[PDB]
Amino acid sequence: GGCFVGSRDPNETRYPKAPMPLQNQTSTLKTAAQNTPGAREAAALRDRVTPLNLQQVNEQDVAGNDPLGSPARVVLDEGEMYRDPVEIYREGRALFQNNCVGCHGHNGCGNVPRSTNFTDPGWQENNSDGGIYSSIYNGKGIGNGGGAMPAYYNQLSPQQIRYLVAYLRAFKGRQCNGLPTLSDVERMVAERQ
Amino acid sequence: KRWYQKLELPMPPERIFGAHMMLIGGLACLIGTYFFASMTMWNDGYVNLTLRPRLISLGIYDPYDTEQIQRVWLPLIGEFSTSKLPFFGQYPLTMTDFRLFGWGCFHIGLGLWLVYAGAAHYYGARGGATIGEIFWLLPYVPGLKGLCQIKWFTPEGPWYKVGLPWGSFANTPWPILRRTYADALSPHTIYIGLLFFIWGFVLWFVLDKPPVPLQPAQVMTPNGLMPLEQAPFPYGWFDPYLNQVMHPMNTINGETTMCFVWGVLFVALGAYWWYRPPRSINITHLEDTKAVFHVHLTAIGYVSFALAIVGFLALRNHPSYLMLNDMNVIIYGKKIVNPGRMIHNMITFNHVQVGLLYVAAGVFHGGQYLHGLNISGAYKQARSKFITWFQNPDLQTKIVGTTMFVSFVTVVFGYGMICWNTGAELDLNFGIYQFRSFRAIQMDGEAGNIGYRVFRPKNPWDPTAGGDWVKNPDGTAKLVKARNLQVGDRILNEELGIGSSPTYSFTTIEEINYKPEWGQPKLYAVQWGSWTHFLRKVNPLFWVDKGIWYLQNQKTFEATRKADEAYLAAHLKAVSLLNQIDDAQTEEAKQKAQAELDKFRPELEKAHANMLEWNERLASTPAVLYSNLRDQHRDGEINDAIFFWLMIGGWLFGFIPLLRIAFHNYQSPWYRDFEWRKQSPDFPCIGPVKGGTCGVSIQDQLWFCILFSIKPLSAIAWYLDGGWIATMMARGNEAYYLTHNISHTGGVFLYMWNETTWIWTDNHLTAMLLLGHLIWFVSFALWFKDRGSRAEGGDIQSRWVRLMGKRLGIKTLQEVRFPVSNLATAKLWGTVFFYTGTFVLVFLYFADGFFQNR
Amino acid sequence: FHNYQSPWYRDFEWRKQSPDFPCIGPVKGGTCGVSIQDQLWFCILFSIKPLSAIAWYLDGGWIATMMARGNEAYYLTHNISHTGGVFLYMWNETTWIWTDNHLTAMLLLGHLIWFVSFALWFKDRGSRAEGGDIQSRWVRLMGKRLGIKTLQEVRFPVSNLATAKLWGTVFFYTGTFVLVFLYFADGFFQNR
Amino acid sequence: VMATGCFVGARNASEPRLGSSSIAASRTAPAYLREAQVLYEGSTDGLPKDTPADEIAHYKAMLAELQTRNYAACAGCHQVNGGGNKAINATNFQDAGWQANNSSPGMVTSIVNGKGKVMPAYKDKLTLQQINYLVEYIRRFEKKR
Ligand code: 2GO
Ligand code: 2GO
Ligand code: CLA
Ligand code: CLA
Ligand SMILES: CC(C)CCCCCCCCCCCC(=O)OC[C@H](OC[C@H](C[N+](C)(C)C)C(=O)O)OC(=O)CCCCCCCCCCCC(C)C
Ligand SMILES: CNCCOP(=O)(O)O[C@H](COC(=O)CCCCCCCCCCCC(C)C)OC(=O)CCCCCCCCCCCC(C)C
Ligand SMILES: CNCCOP(=O)(O)O[C@H](COC(=O)CCCCCCCCCCCC(C)C)OC(=O)CCCCCCCCCCCC(C)C
Ligand code: HEC
Ligand code: HEC
Ligand code: SF4
Ligand SMILES: [Ca+2]
Ligand SMILES: [Ca+2]
Repeated sequence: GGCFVGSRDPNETRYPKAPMPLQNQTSTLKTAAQNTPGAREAAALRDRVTPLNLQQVNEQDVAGNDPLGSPARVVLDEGEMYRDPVEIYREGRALFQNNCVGCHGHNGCGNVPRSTNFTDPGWQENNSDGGIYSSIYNGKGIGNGGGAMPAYYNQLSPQQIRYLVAYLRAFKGRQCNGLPTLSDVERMVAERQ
Repeated sequence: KRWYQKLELPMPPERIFGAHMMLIGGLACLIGTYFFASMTMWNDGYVNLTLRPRLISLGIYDPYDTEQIQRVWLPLIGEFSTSKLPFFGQYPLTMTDFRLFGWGCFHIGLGLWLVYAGAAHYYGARGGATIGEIFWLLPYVPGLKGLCQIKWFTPEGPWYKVGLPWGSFANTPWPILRRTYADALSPHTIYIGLLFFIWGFVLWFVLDKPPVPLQPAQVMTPNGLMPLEQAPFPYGWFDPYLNQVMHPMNTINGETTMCFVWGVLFVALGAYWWYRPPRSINITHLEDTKAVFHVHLTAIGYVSFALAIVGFLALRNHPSYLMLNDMNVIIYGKKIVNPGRMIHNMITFNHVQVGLLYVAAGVFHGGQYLHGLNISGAYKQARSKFITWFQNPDLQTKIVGTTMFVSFVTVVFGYGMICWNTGAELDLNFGIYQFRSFRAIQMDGEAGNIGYRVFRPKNPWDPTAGGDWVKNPDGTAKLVKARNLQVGDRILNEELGIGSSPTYSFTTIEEINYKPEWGQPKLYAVQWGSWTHFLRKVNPLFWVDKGIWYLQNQKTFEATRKADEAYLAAHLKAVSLLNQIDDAQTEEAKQKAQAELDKFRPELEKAHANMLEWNERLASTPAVLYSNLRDQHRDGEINDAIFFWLMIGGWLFGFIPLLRIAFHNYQSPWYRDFEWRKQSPDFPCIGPVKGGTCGVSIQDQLWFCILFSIKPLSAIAWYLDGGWIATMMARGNEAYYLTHNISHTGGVFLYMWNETTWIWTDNHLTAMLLLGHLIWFVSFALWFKDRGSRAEGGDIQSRWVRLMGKRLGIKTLQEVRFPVSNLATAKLWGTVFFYTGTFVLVFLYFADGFFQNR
Repeated sequence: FHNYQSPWYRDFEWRKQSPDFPCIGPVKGGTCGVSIQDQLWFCILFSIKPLSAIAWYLDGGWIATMMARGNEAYYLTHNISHTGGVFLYMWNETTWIWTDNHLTAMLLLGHLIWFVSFALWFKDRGSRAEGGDIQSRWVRLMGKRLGIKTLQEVRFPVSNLATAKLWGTVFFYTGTFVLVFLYFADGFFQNR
Repeated sequence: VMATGCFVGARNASEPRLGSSSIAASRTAPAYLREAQVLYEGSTDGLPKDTPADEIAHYKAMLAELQTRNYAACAGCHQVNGGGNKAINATNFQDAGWQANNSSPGMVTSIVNGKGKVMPAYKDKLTLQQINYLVEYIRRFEKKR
């Protein structure tokens, strides 16, 4: 094992994103490409494909340490949350594929016993967006660190949980072959988020 | 048995020389291919990822390079028929692809040339060698026999076929040549000095990174020409992740100036040895290559260990790896979380592995030279102090026994503290003791106005105690506001919403208005329960780290302390005023109290803003030893203390068999008492006498060191990767870890499960998981006291199969005998299987990504 | 059949002299594990494998592959309910096991009993006897130096090969099967 | 010998009503669901006209005490029959997709902690044994499809 990996997909650019800010998003201290031959196509292409909030986040920025990150105080502004499907797709698929696939499957239909199944309409209709935030932040079930659905209040930021909330509504009524695509997110957002 | 014993030392100089030169050429060819696999048309994989931060720091890999090239050295460069630059003219190539291509081709050309020349020294040694013995599976091709019977590298030949015209180094009369390995120690280090100069000149003039203090005022960037101190990382010295100008010796221009510093030092130490070469009587036996092999191989192992430590600290927060986090790293279709730290962790753990393997092996090869001295009767005659200092058996038993004791005490302390705090985090009732968890409740701000029912004892200090629920004057259970909790109060677990501690009912307030030394800038009521938070201080490295750090940051530390003290006084007075309100009883007295908290609200606001901002500043000061994912101070943790005790105790556990190799290769105190003597270095036992005697030889002691060392090596892997090592069951999302601003991925066992959620997302990583687990447990078939059973049963199988062959007519089946591994070759392959099974699985822990909060 | 002579013994003229001897080797490459007592222990281990097939199957694992996910397209289209798939079952059930603190304590103790069986089952008893001997000498030196009479004749006991194989099988068995109790104790998650 | 029995402790249950074991009641489905329906509805009115005089007045005393701690009944957010209110986003317990995608253990903590914005926390209002009873009553609201 080594070297004979494939060719990289031309659509995944390596053209670099701006660095993650040193300052905390929750800071009270002071708050929260060129014309070179192909540099503009590469920047425009990075703007759709390369995720910006995938990395674990500063420790003072996690939702349990954020003053506005508790389920009671978070802002779920529907206009900001369902504003941009590129963005929901860019971010939520990277976060979901990393963190949530293990237990909920590669299709998002449930792996671990009793685990959620996000394609189910009955489950979709009976959950708020704020409800979905609560269960990510708290976990579900009794146990240390959440229950069988683990808690995320150390781990994820409020902004990271919100991309997750919007992405999860693209699962509605899909078949059990992998994850929601860019056009699933877009049909979800057109039918009012 | 002897198949891995073909080439054994001592060898003659020309044969060692020639094989090293040939291996060097071979490595240069492999690196050349790694340069080809770095080109931008390929996927990210582990091979090209482990070299990219270095090629960025060198200027050869340019992340902001987008243009495609069509003419650069000579008129034929877009794409063309039969590649134009074969197999590469299919894809768009950039300038970094061409830089990569060229350095690849350069490493393959040098490598092939070095392979040829090495062969000239190796085979011209023996007076030449024929083509069919060099290549050896070349006479099997037919109609090419004549071809393979020419002689190359002959002492006589015309210029393109010579080896060594004089036959040996010793016979050639060039009077510069040194004649003993001690005399050669001087030219070998002048030579290494020369290598350092080569590298410095290549960095200065080919790669264009001159040495400090001669760095340019200006450097070209993708956004134009900028001044060195504002140009971001690969171009200039501005670090764009940490927002600082880099120290000059933290750039590659620093590394080019050290090229000259180290090269001057090696040239001068080598010229000193030219004139006064080493001559001690304590050194003279080291001319035999069996003896030096020990010295050199164990030293090299120590060098690797030190590469790991030095490289890990120096590069943990350097912009070459953090730059990886900005590219869009995708491995087997995924997208990696913090690739920077993942590749950094891989390289340092690689080196730690190599460190162990070579210290252990070097000592084994040492024990082989000593055993041969004992066999041949010469041990007793040896003259060097480095042998005779250890010849006394009474001193050997005191050395081994006191390091066993020191190991015992440090490992009992560490493992016992792990067990204690996992008991505490799990709330386990033992009948004789109830373990209790850490829980916190915020006492200040808005949280401090949530009420609870409190069972409050009358007088803790006297037995025949009693308590009562806190009531109102009419007799109803009154709700106590978290701001008003006291030490000794009990709040029901169910009302705090806690399951998971079913054997007791209450949480107890043990400290009130607690502010973490290092953590969240909040005030808590706390249950400490059994949770030993003081154990972080039972670490010498806590105190050194925090002392240096305090001395460097002492003014903002002092202003932070004073801002905390002012906020506590202001919160305390707010709680008085809020309480007067709540206990008014007269709509007038209520209204007037409310008036005075209203006019004190501003300036509680101000004391809280002041405290928050000073705490934010203090937590942005630069790290000394213990750091953040940024490069900021963190206080030492229980994790860091346990790691500290575990390194002492666990490396002694691993290295005690090396001491036994060193002292008892021939006789140990058990042996000497029976009058026994170990006849070879690798026998498996001598049978069932005296209870059983398996595992006394030095080859077996070698295998034990390696298995035992698996344990400090896994503690290192878990620590590098973000696991909590101080308990077994710790979860990241819990109150202790969030109040103290700690990020971790696990808890010994809990890490295994939690990281595997990430492993499961990758199909290639899970196939590796399945296989590496198959390899390990098969090692048990080879290590158990079971080989007689296996041979007896393989005889039954042989017999059956030959029966079938007679009955069936199958001549090739009619004499079949299954081979069953004998005892030594079983212990060897069982150890090989046990080791490769475990460390293919540990690779997976690094390769799922790095998930500690930043 | 082979309590006294197997065909490998009978080619050599050997004759097993008792039912529980550890070996007679290093001859002929080595002979550890031919007695009847040892064949009993190898039965107990080998049988762990069909028994764990039975446990996974009772408790709802999928045994026909190693990584079946609960609701993969195949299982959903063919109305099959399972809890995991060989390895995946292991991690799937343990997330349920982690939510109980009594069962996680049992999990920790179970793991420790087992790997200690390896100390007792590896070809290593001579190493352990010769190190124990260094340990005894040392402790007696400390007794004599510090004037502590209870410690100037310490001799650490080190199991011989037969008793090491007995207690190694005991520790291996009990480790595994406390841990299996947990796969049942966690719940039956098959939803039918 | 070992488990001489097994020392697991006494079971936690709800309030005692004289002459009728509360511990026993907490494992007998028809008793526990009668108390769950009272909590759920906030009244004793929908209880079987066969209910005894002592039972009907013990429930009232339970409610009266809970009314002084500002307890809000489940019905009428969720209705007397389930499947709440789309307006308020109040969960529909009659729905099979909602029922399949919840475990009973998991459901517990969502009542204890509350759930996002509106569904209130009940950890300071009710005992964990009274939440267990309610999880059991909500199970019986399920309809097919
Ligand atoms: C957790 C999810 C998954 C499941 C399905 C799983 C199951 C199982 C089973 C089973 C039937 O359920 C088995 C039998 C099993 C077996 C193995 N696994 Zn396994 N396994 C999984 C996953 C993994 C992974 C990723 C890994 C193993 C690794 C390994 C290895 C273990 C190799 C070994 O013997 O390792 C000893 C080292 C250990 C246990 C790590 C200790 C870490 C700790 C931080 C050390 C520090 C503290 C200690 C208390 C010691 C202090 C004193 C001292 C320093 C002297 C083998 C193949 C392996 C490993 O730990 O290797 C060191 C590894 O990396 N495994 N494993
Ligand atoms: C997230 C999972 C979690 C972690 C913390 C964990 C880790 C690890 C490690 C590690 C360092 O990572 C180790 C080293 C380890 C060790 C063990 N664990 Zn372990 N382990 C976990 C959990 C558990 C649990 C609950 C259990 C074990 C069980 C066991 C046992 C297993 C002992 C053993 O030898 O078991 C042999 C049987 C096996 C491996 C089961 C095979 C099942 C399969 C369905 C049978 C049929 C299919 C095959 C292809 C059959 C062959 C055909 C024929 C001959 C029948 C030991 C102590 C144990 C067990 O498997 O016993 C059969 C057990 O019950 N473990 N285990
Ligand atoms: C992978 C697991 C594995 C396998 C397949 C075996 C196989 C066997 N063992 Mg070994 N053994 C194992 C692990 C295993 N063992 C472990 C963990 C220990 C320590 C407790 C032992 C200790 C041991 C003892 C003391 C003895 C054996 C014996 C046997 C043989 C039994 C006679 C027979 O009944 O044929 C039936 C054969 C089978 C049921 C096996 C079919 C084969 C397999 C599953 C295919 C193997 C796949 C392989 C891993 C993949 C690599 C191949 C690669 C090219 C793809 C059998 C060949 C006895 C023997 O007779 O020795 C010769 C014996 O006395 N075993
Ligand atoms: C828990 C695992 C464990 C522990 C604690 C030990 C302990 C030891 N082994 Mg054994 N061993 C083990 C597992 C273990 N081994 C395994 C899995 C194997 C298979 C490879 C072996 C194979 C083996 C060989 C071949 C040899 C030893 C030897 C040693 C001793 C080394 C001398 C010394 O370093 O003093 C230092 C002492 C320590 C470092 C350990 C302190 C006590 C520990 C930490 C905790 C006690 C834990 C125990 C589980 C507690 C239960 C207590 C009860 C009240 C609950 C030491 C007594 C050597 C020896 O000299 O023989 C006597 C030896 O030759 N080990
Ligand atoms: C490393 C790999 C890349 C493969 C290597 C090349 C070969 C690949 C393909 C498999 C080759 C199998 C050959 C097996 C064979 O014929 O073995 C015979 C052999 O020796 C006996 C004689 C030589 N006397 C003994 C006379 C000197 C001979 O044949 O040459 O053996 C052994 O003794 C080793 C055991 C080989 C395994 C064969 C067992 C086959 C299983 C059959 C069981 C059931 C019966 C009824 C069919
Ligand atoms: C998730 N991130 C965790 C690390 O965060 P961060 O960045 O805050 O902090 C440094 C620790 O990281 C290391 O730096 C580990 C590198 C491992 C490779 C290096 C691991 C090798 C360790 C020791 C090697 C021993 C060998 C040579 C015998 O945290 C340190 O203080 C470690 C200092 C190590 C010194 C301990 C001294 C003990 C003495 C040992 C005696 C042994 C003998 C007598 C036989
Ligand atoms: C002449 N010499 C050789 C021939 O005779 P030979 O080998 O049979 O002598 C043995 C050997 O030595 C051991 O075998 C080592 C034990 C010490 C390791 C010490 C390490 C043990 C710790 C292991 C724990 C790990 C588990 C929990 C995972 O004969 C035995 O020990 C037979 C085993 C019987 C032991 C019975 C244990 C019951 C005691 C429980 C109550 C005691 C206290 C609670 C008061
Ligand atoms: C350890 C396994 C595991 C991981 C990791 C995990 N989950 Fe789950 N999840 C579950 C289980 C089990 C349930 C069912 C809980 C219940 O009802 O018992 C669940 C349920 C949920 C629910 C429904 C909650 C509700 O109340 O209805 C949401 C939303 C959820 N998960 C989202 C996520 C997201 C997002 C991630 C990654 C951040 C994630 N999960 C990670 C196991 C897990
Ligand atoms: C004021 C309204 C209100 C009252 C009173 C109320 N609920 Fe809810 N409940 C809601 C709303 C709104 C939601 C939707 C939650 C969300 O956002 O997802 C909900 C959600 C739920 C859910 C589904 C939770 C889940 O995880 O999926 C359960 C179960 C539930 N409530 C039970 C109760 C019980 C039992 C009570 C009374 C003891 C109760 N509720 C009282 C409004 C209420
Ligand atoms: S079982 Fe093997 S190692 Fe042990 S005494 Fe017998 S031949 Fe020697
Ligand atoms: Ca990791
Ligand atoms: Ca189960």
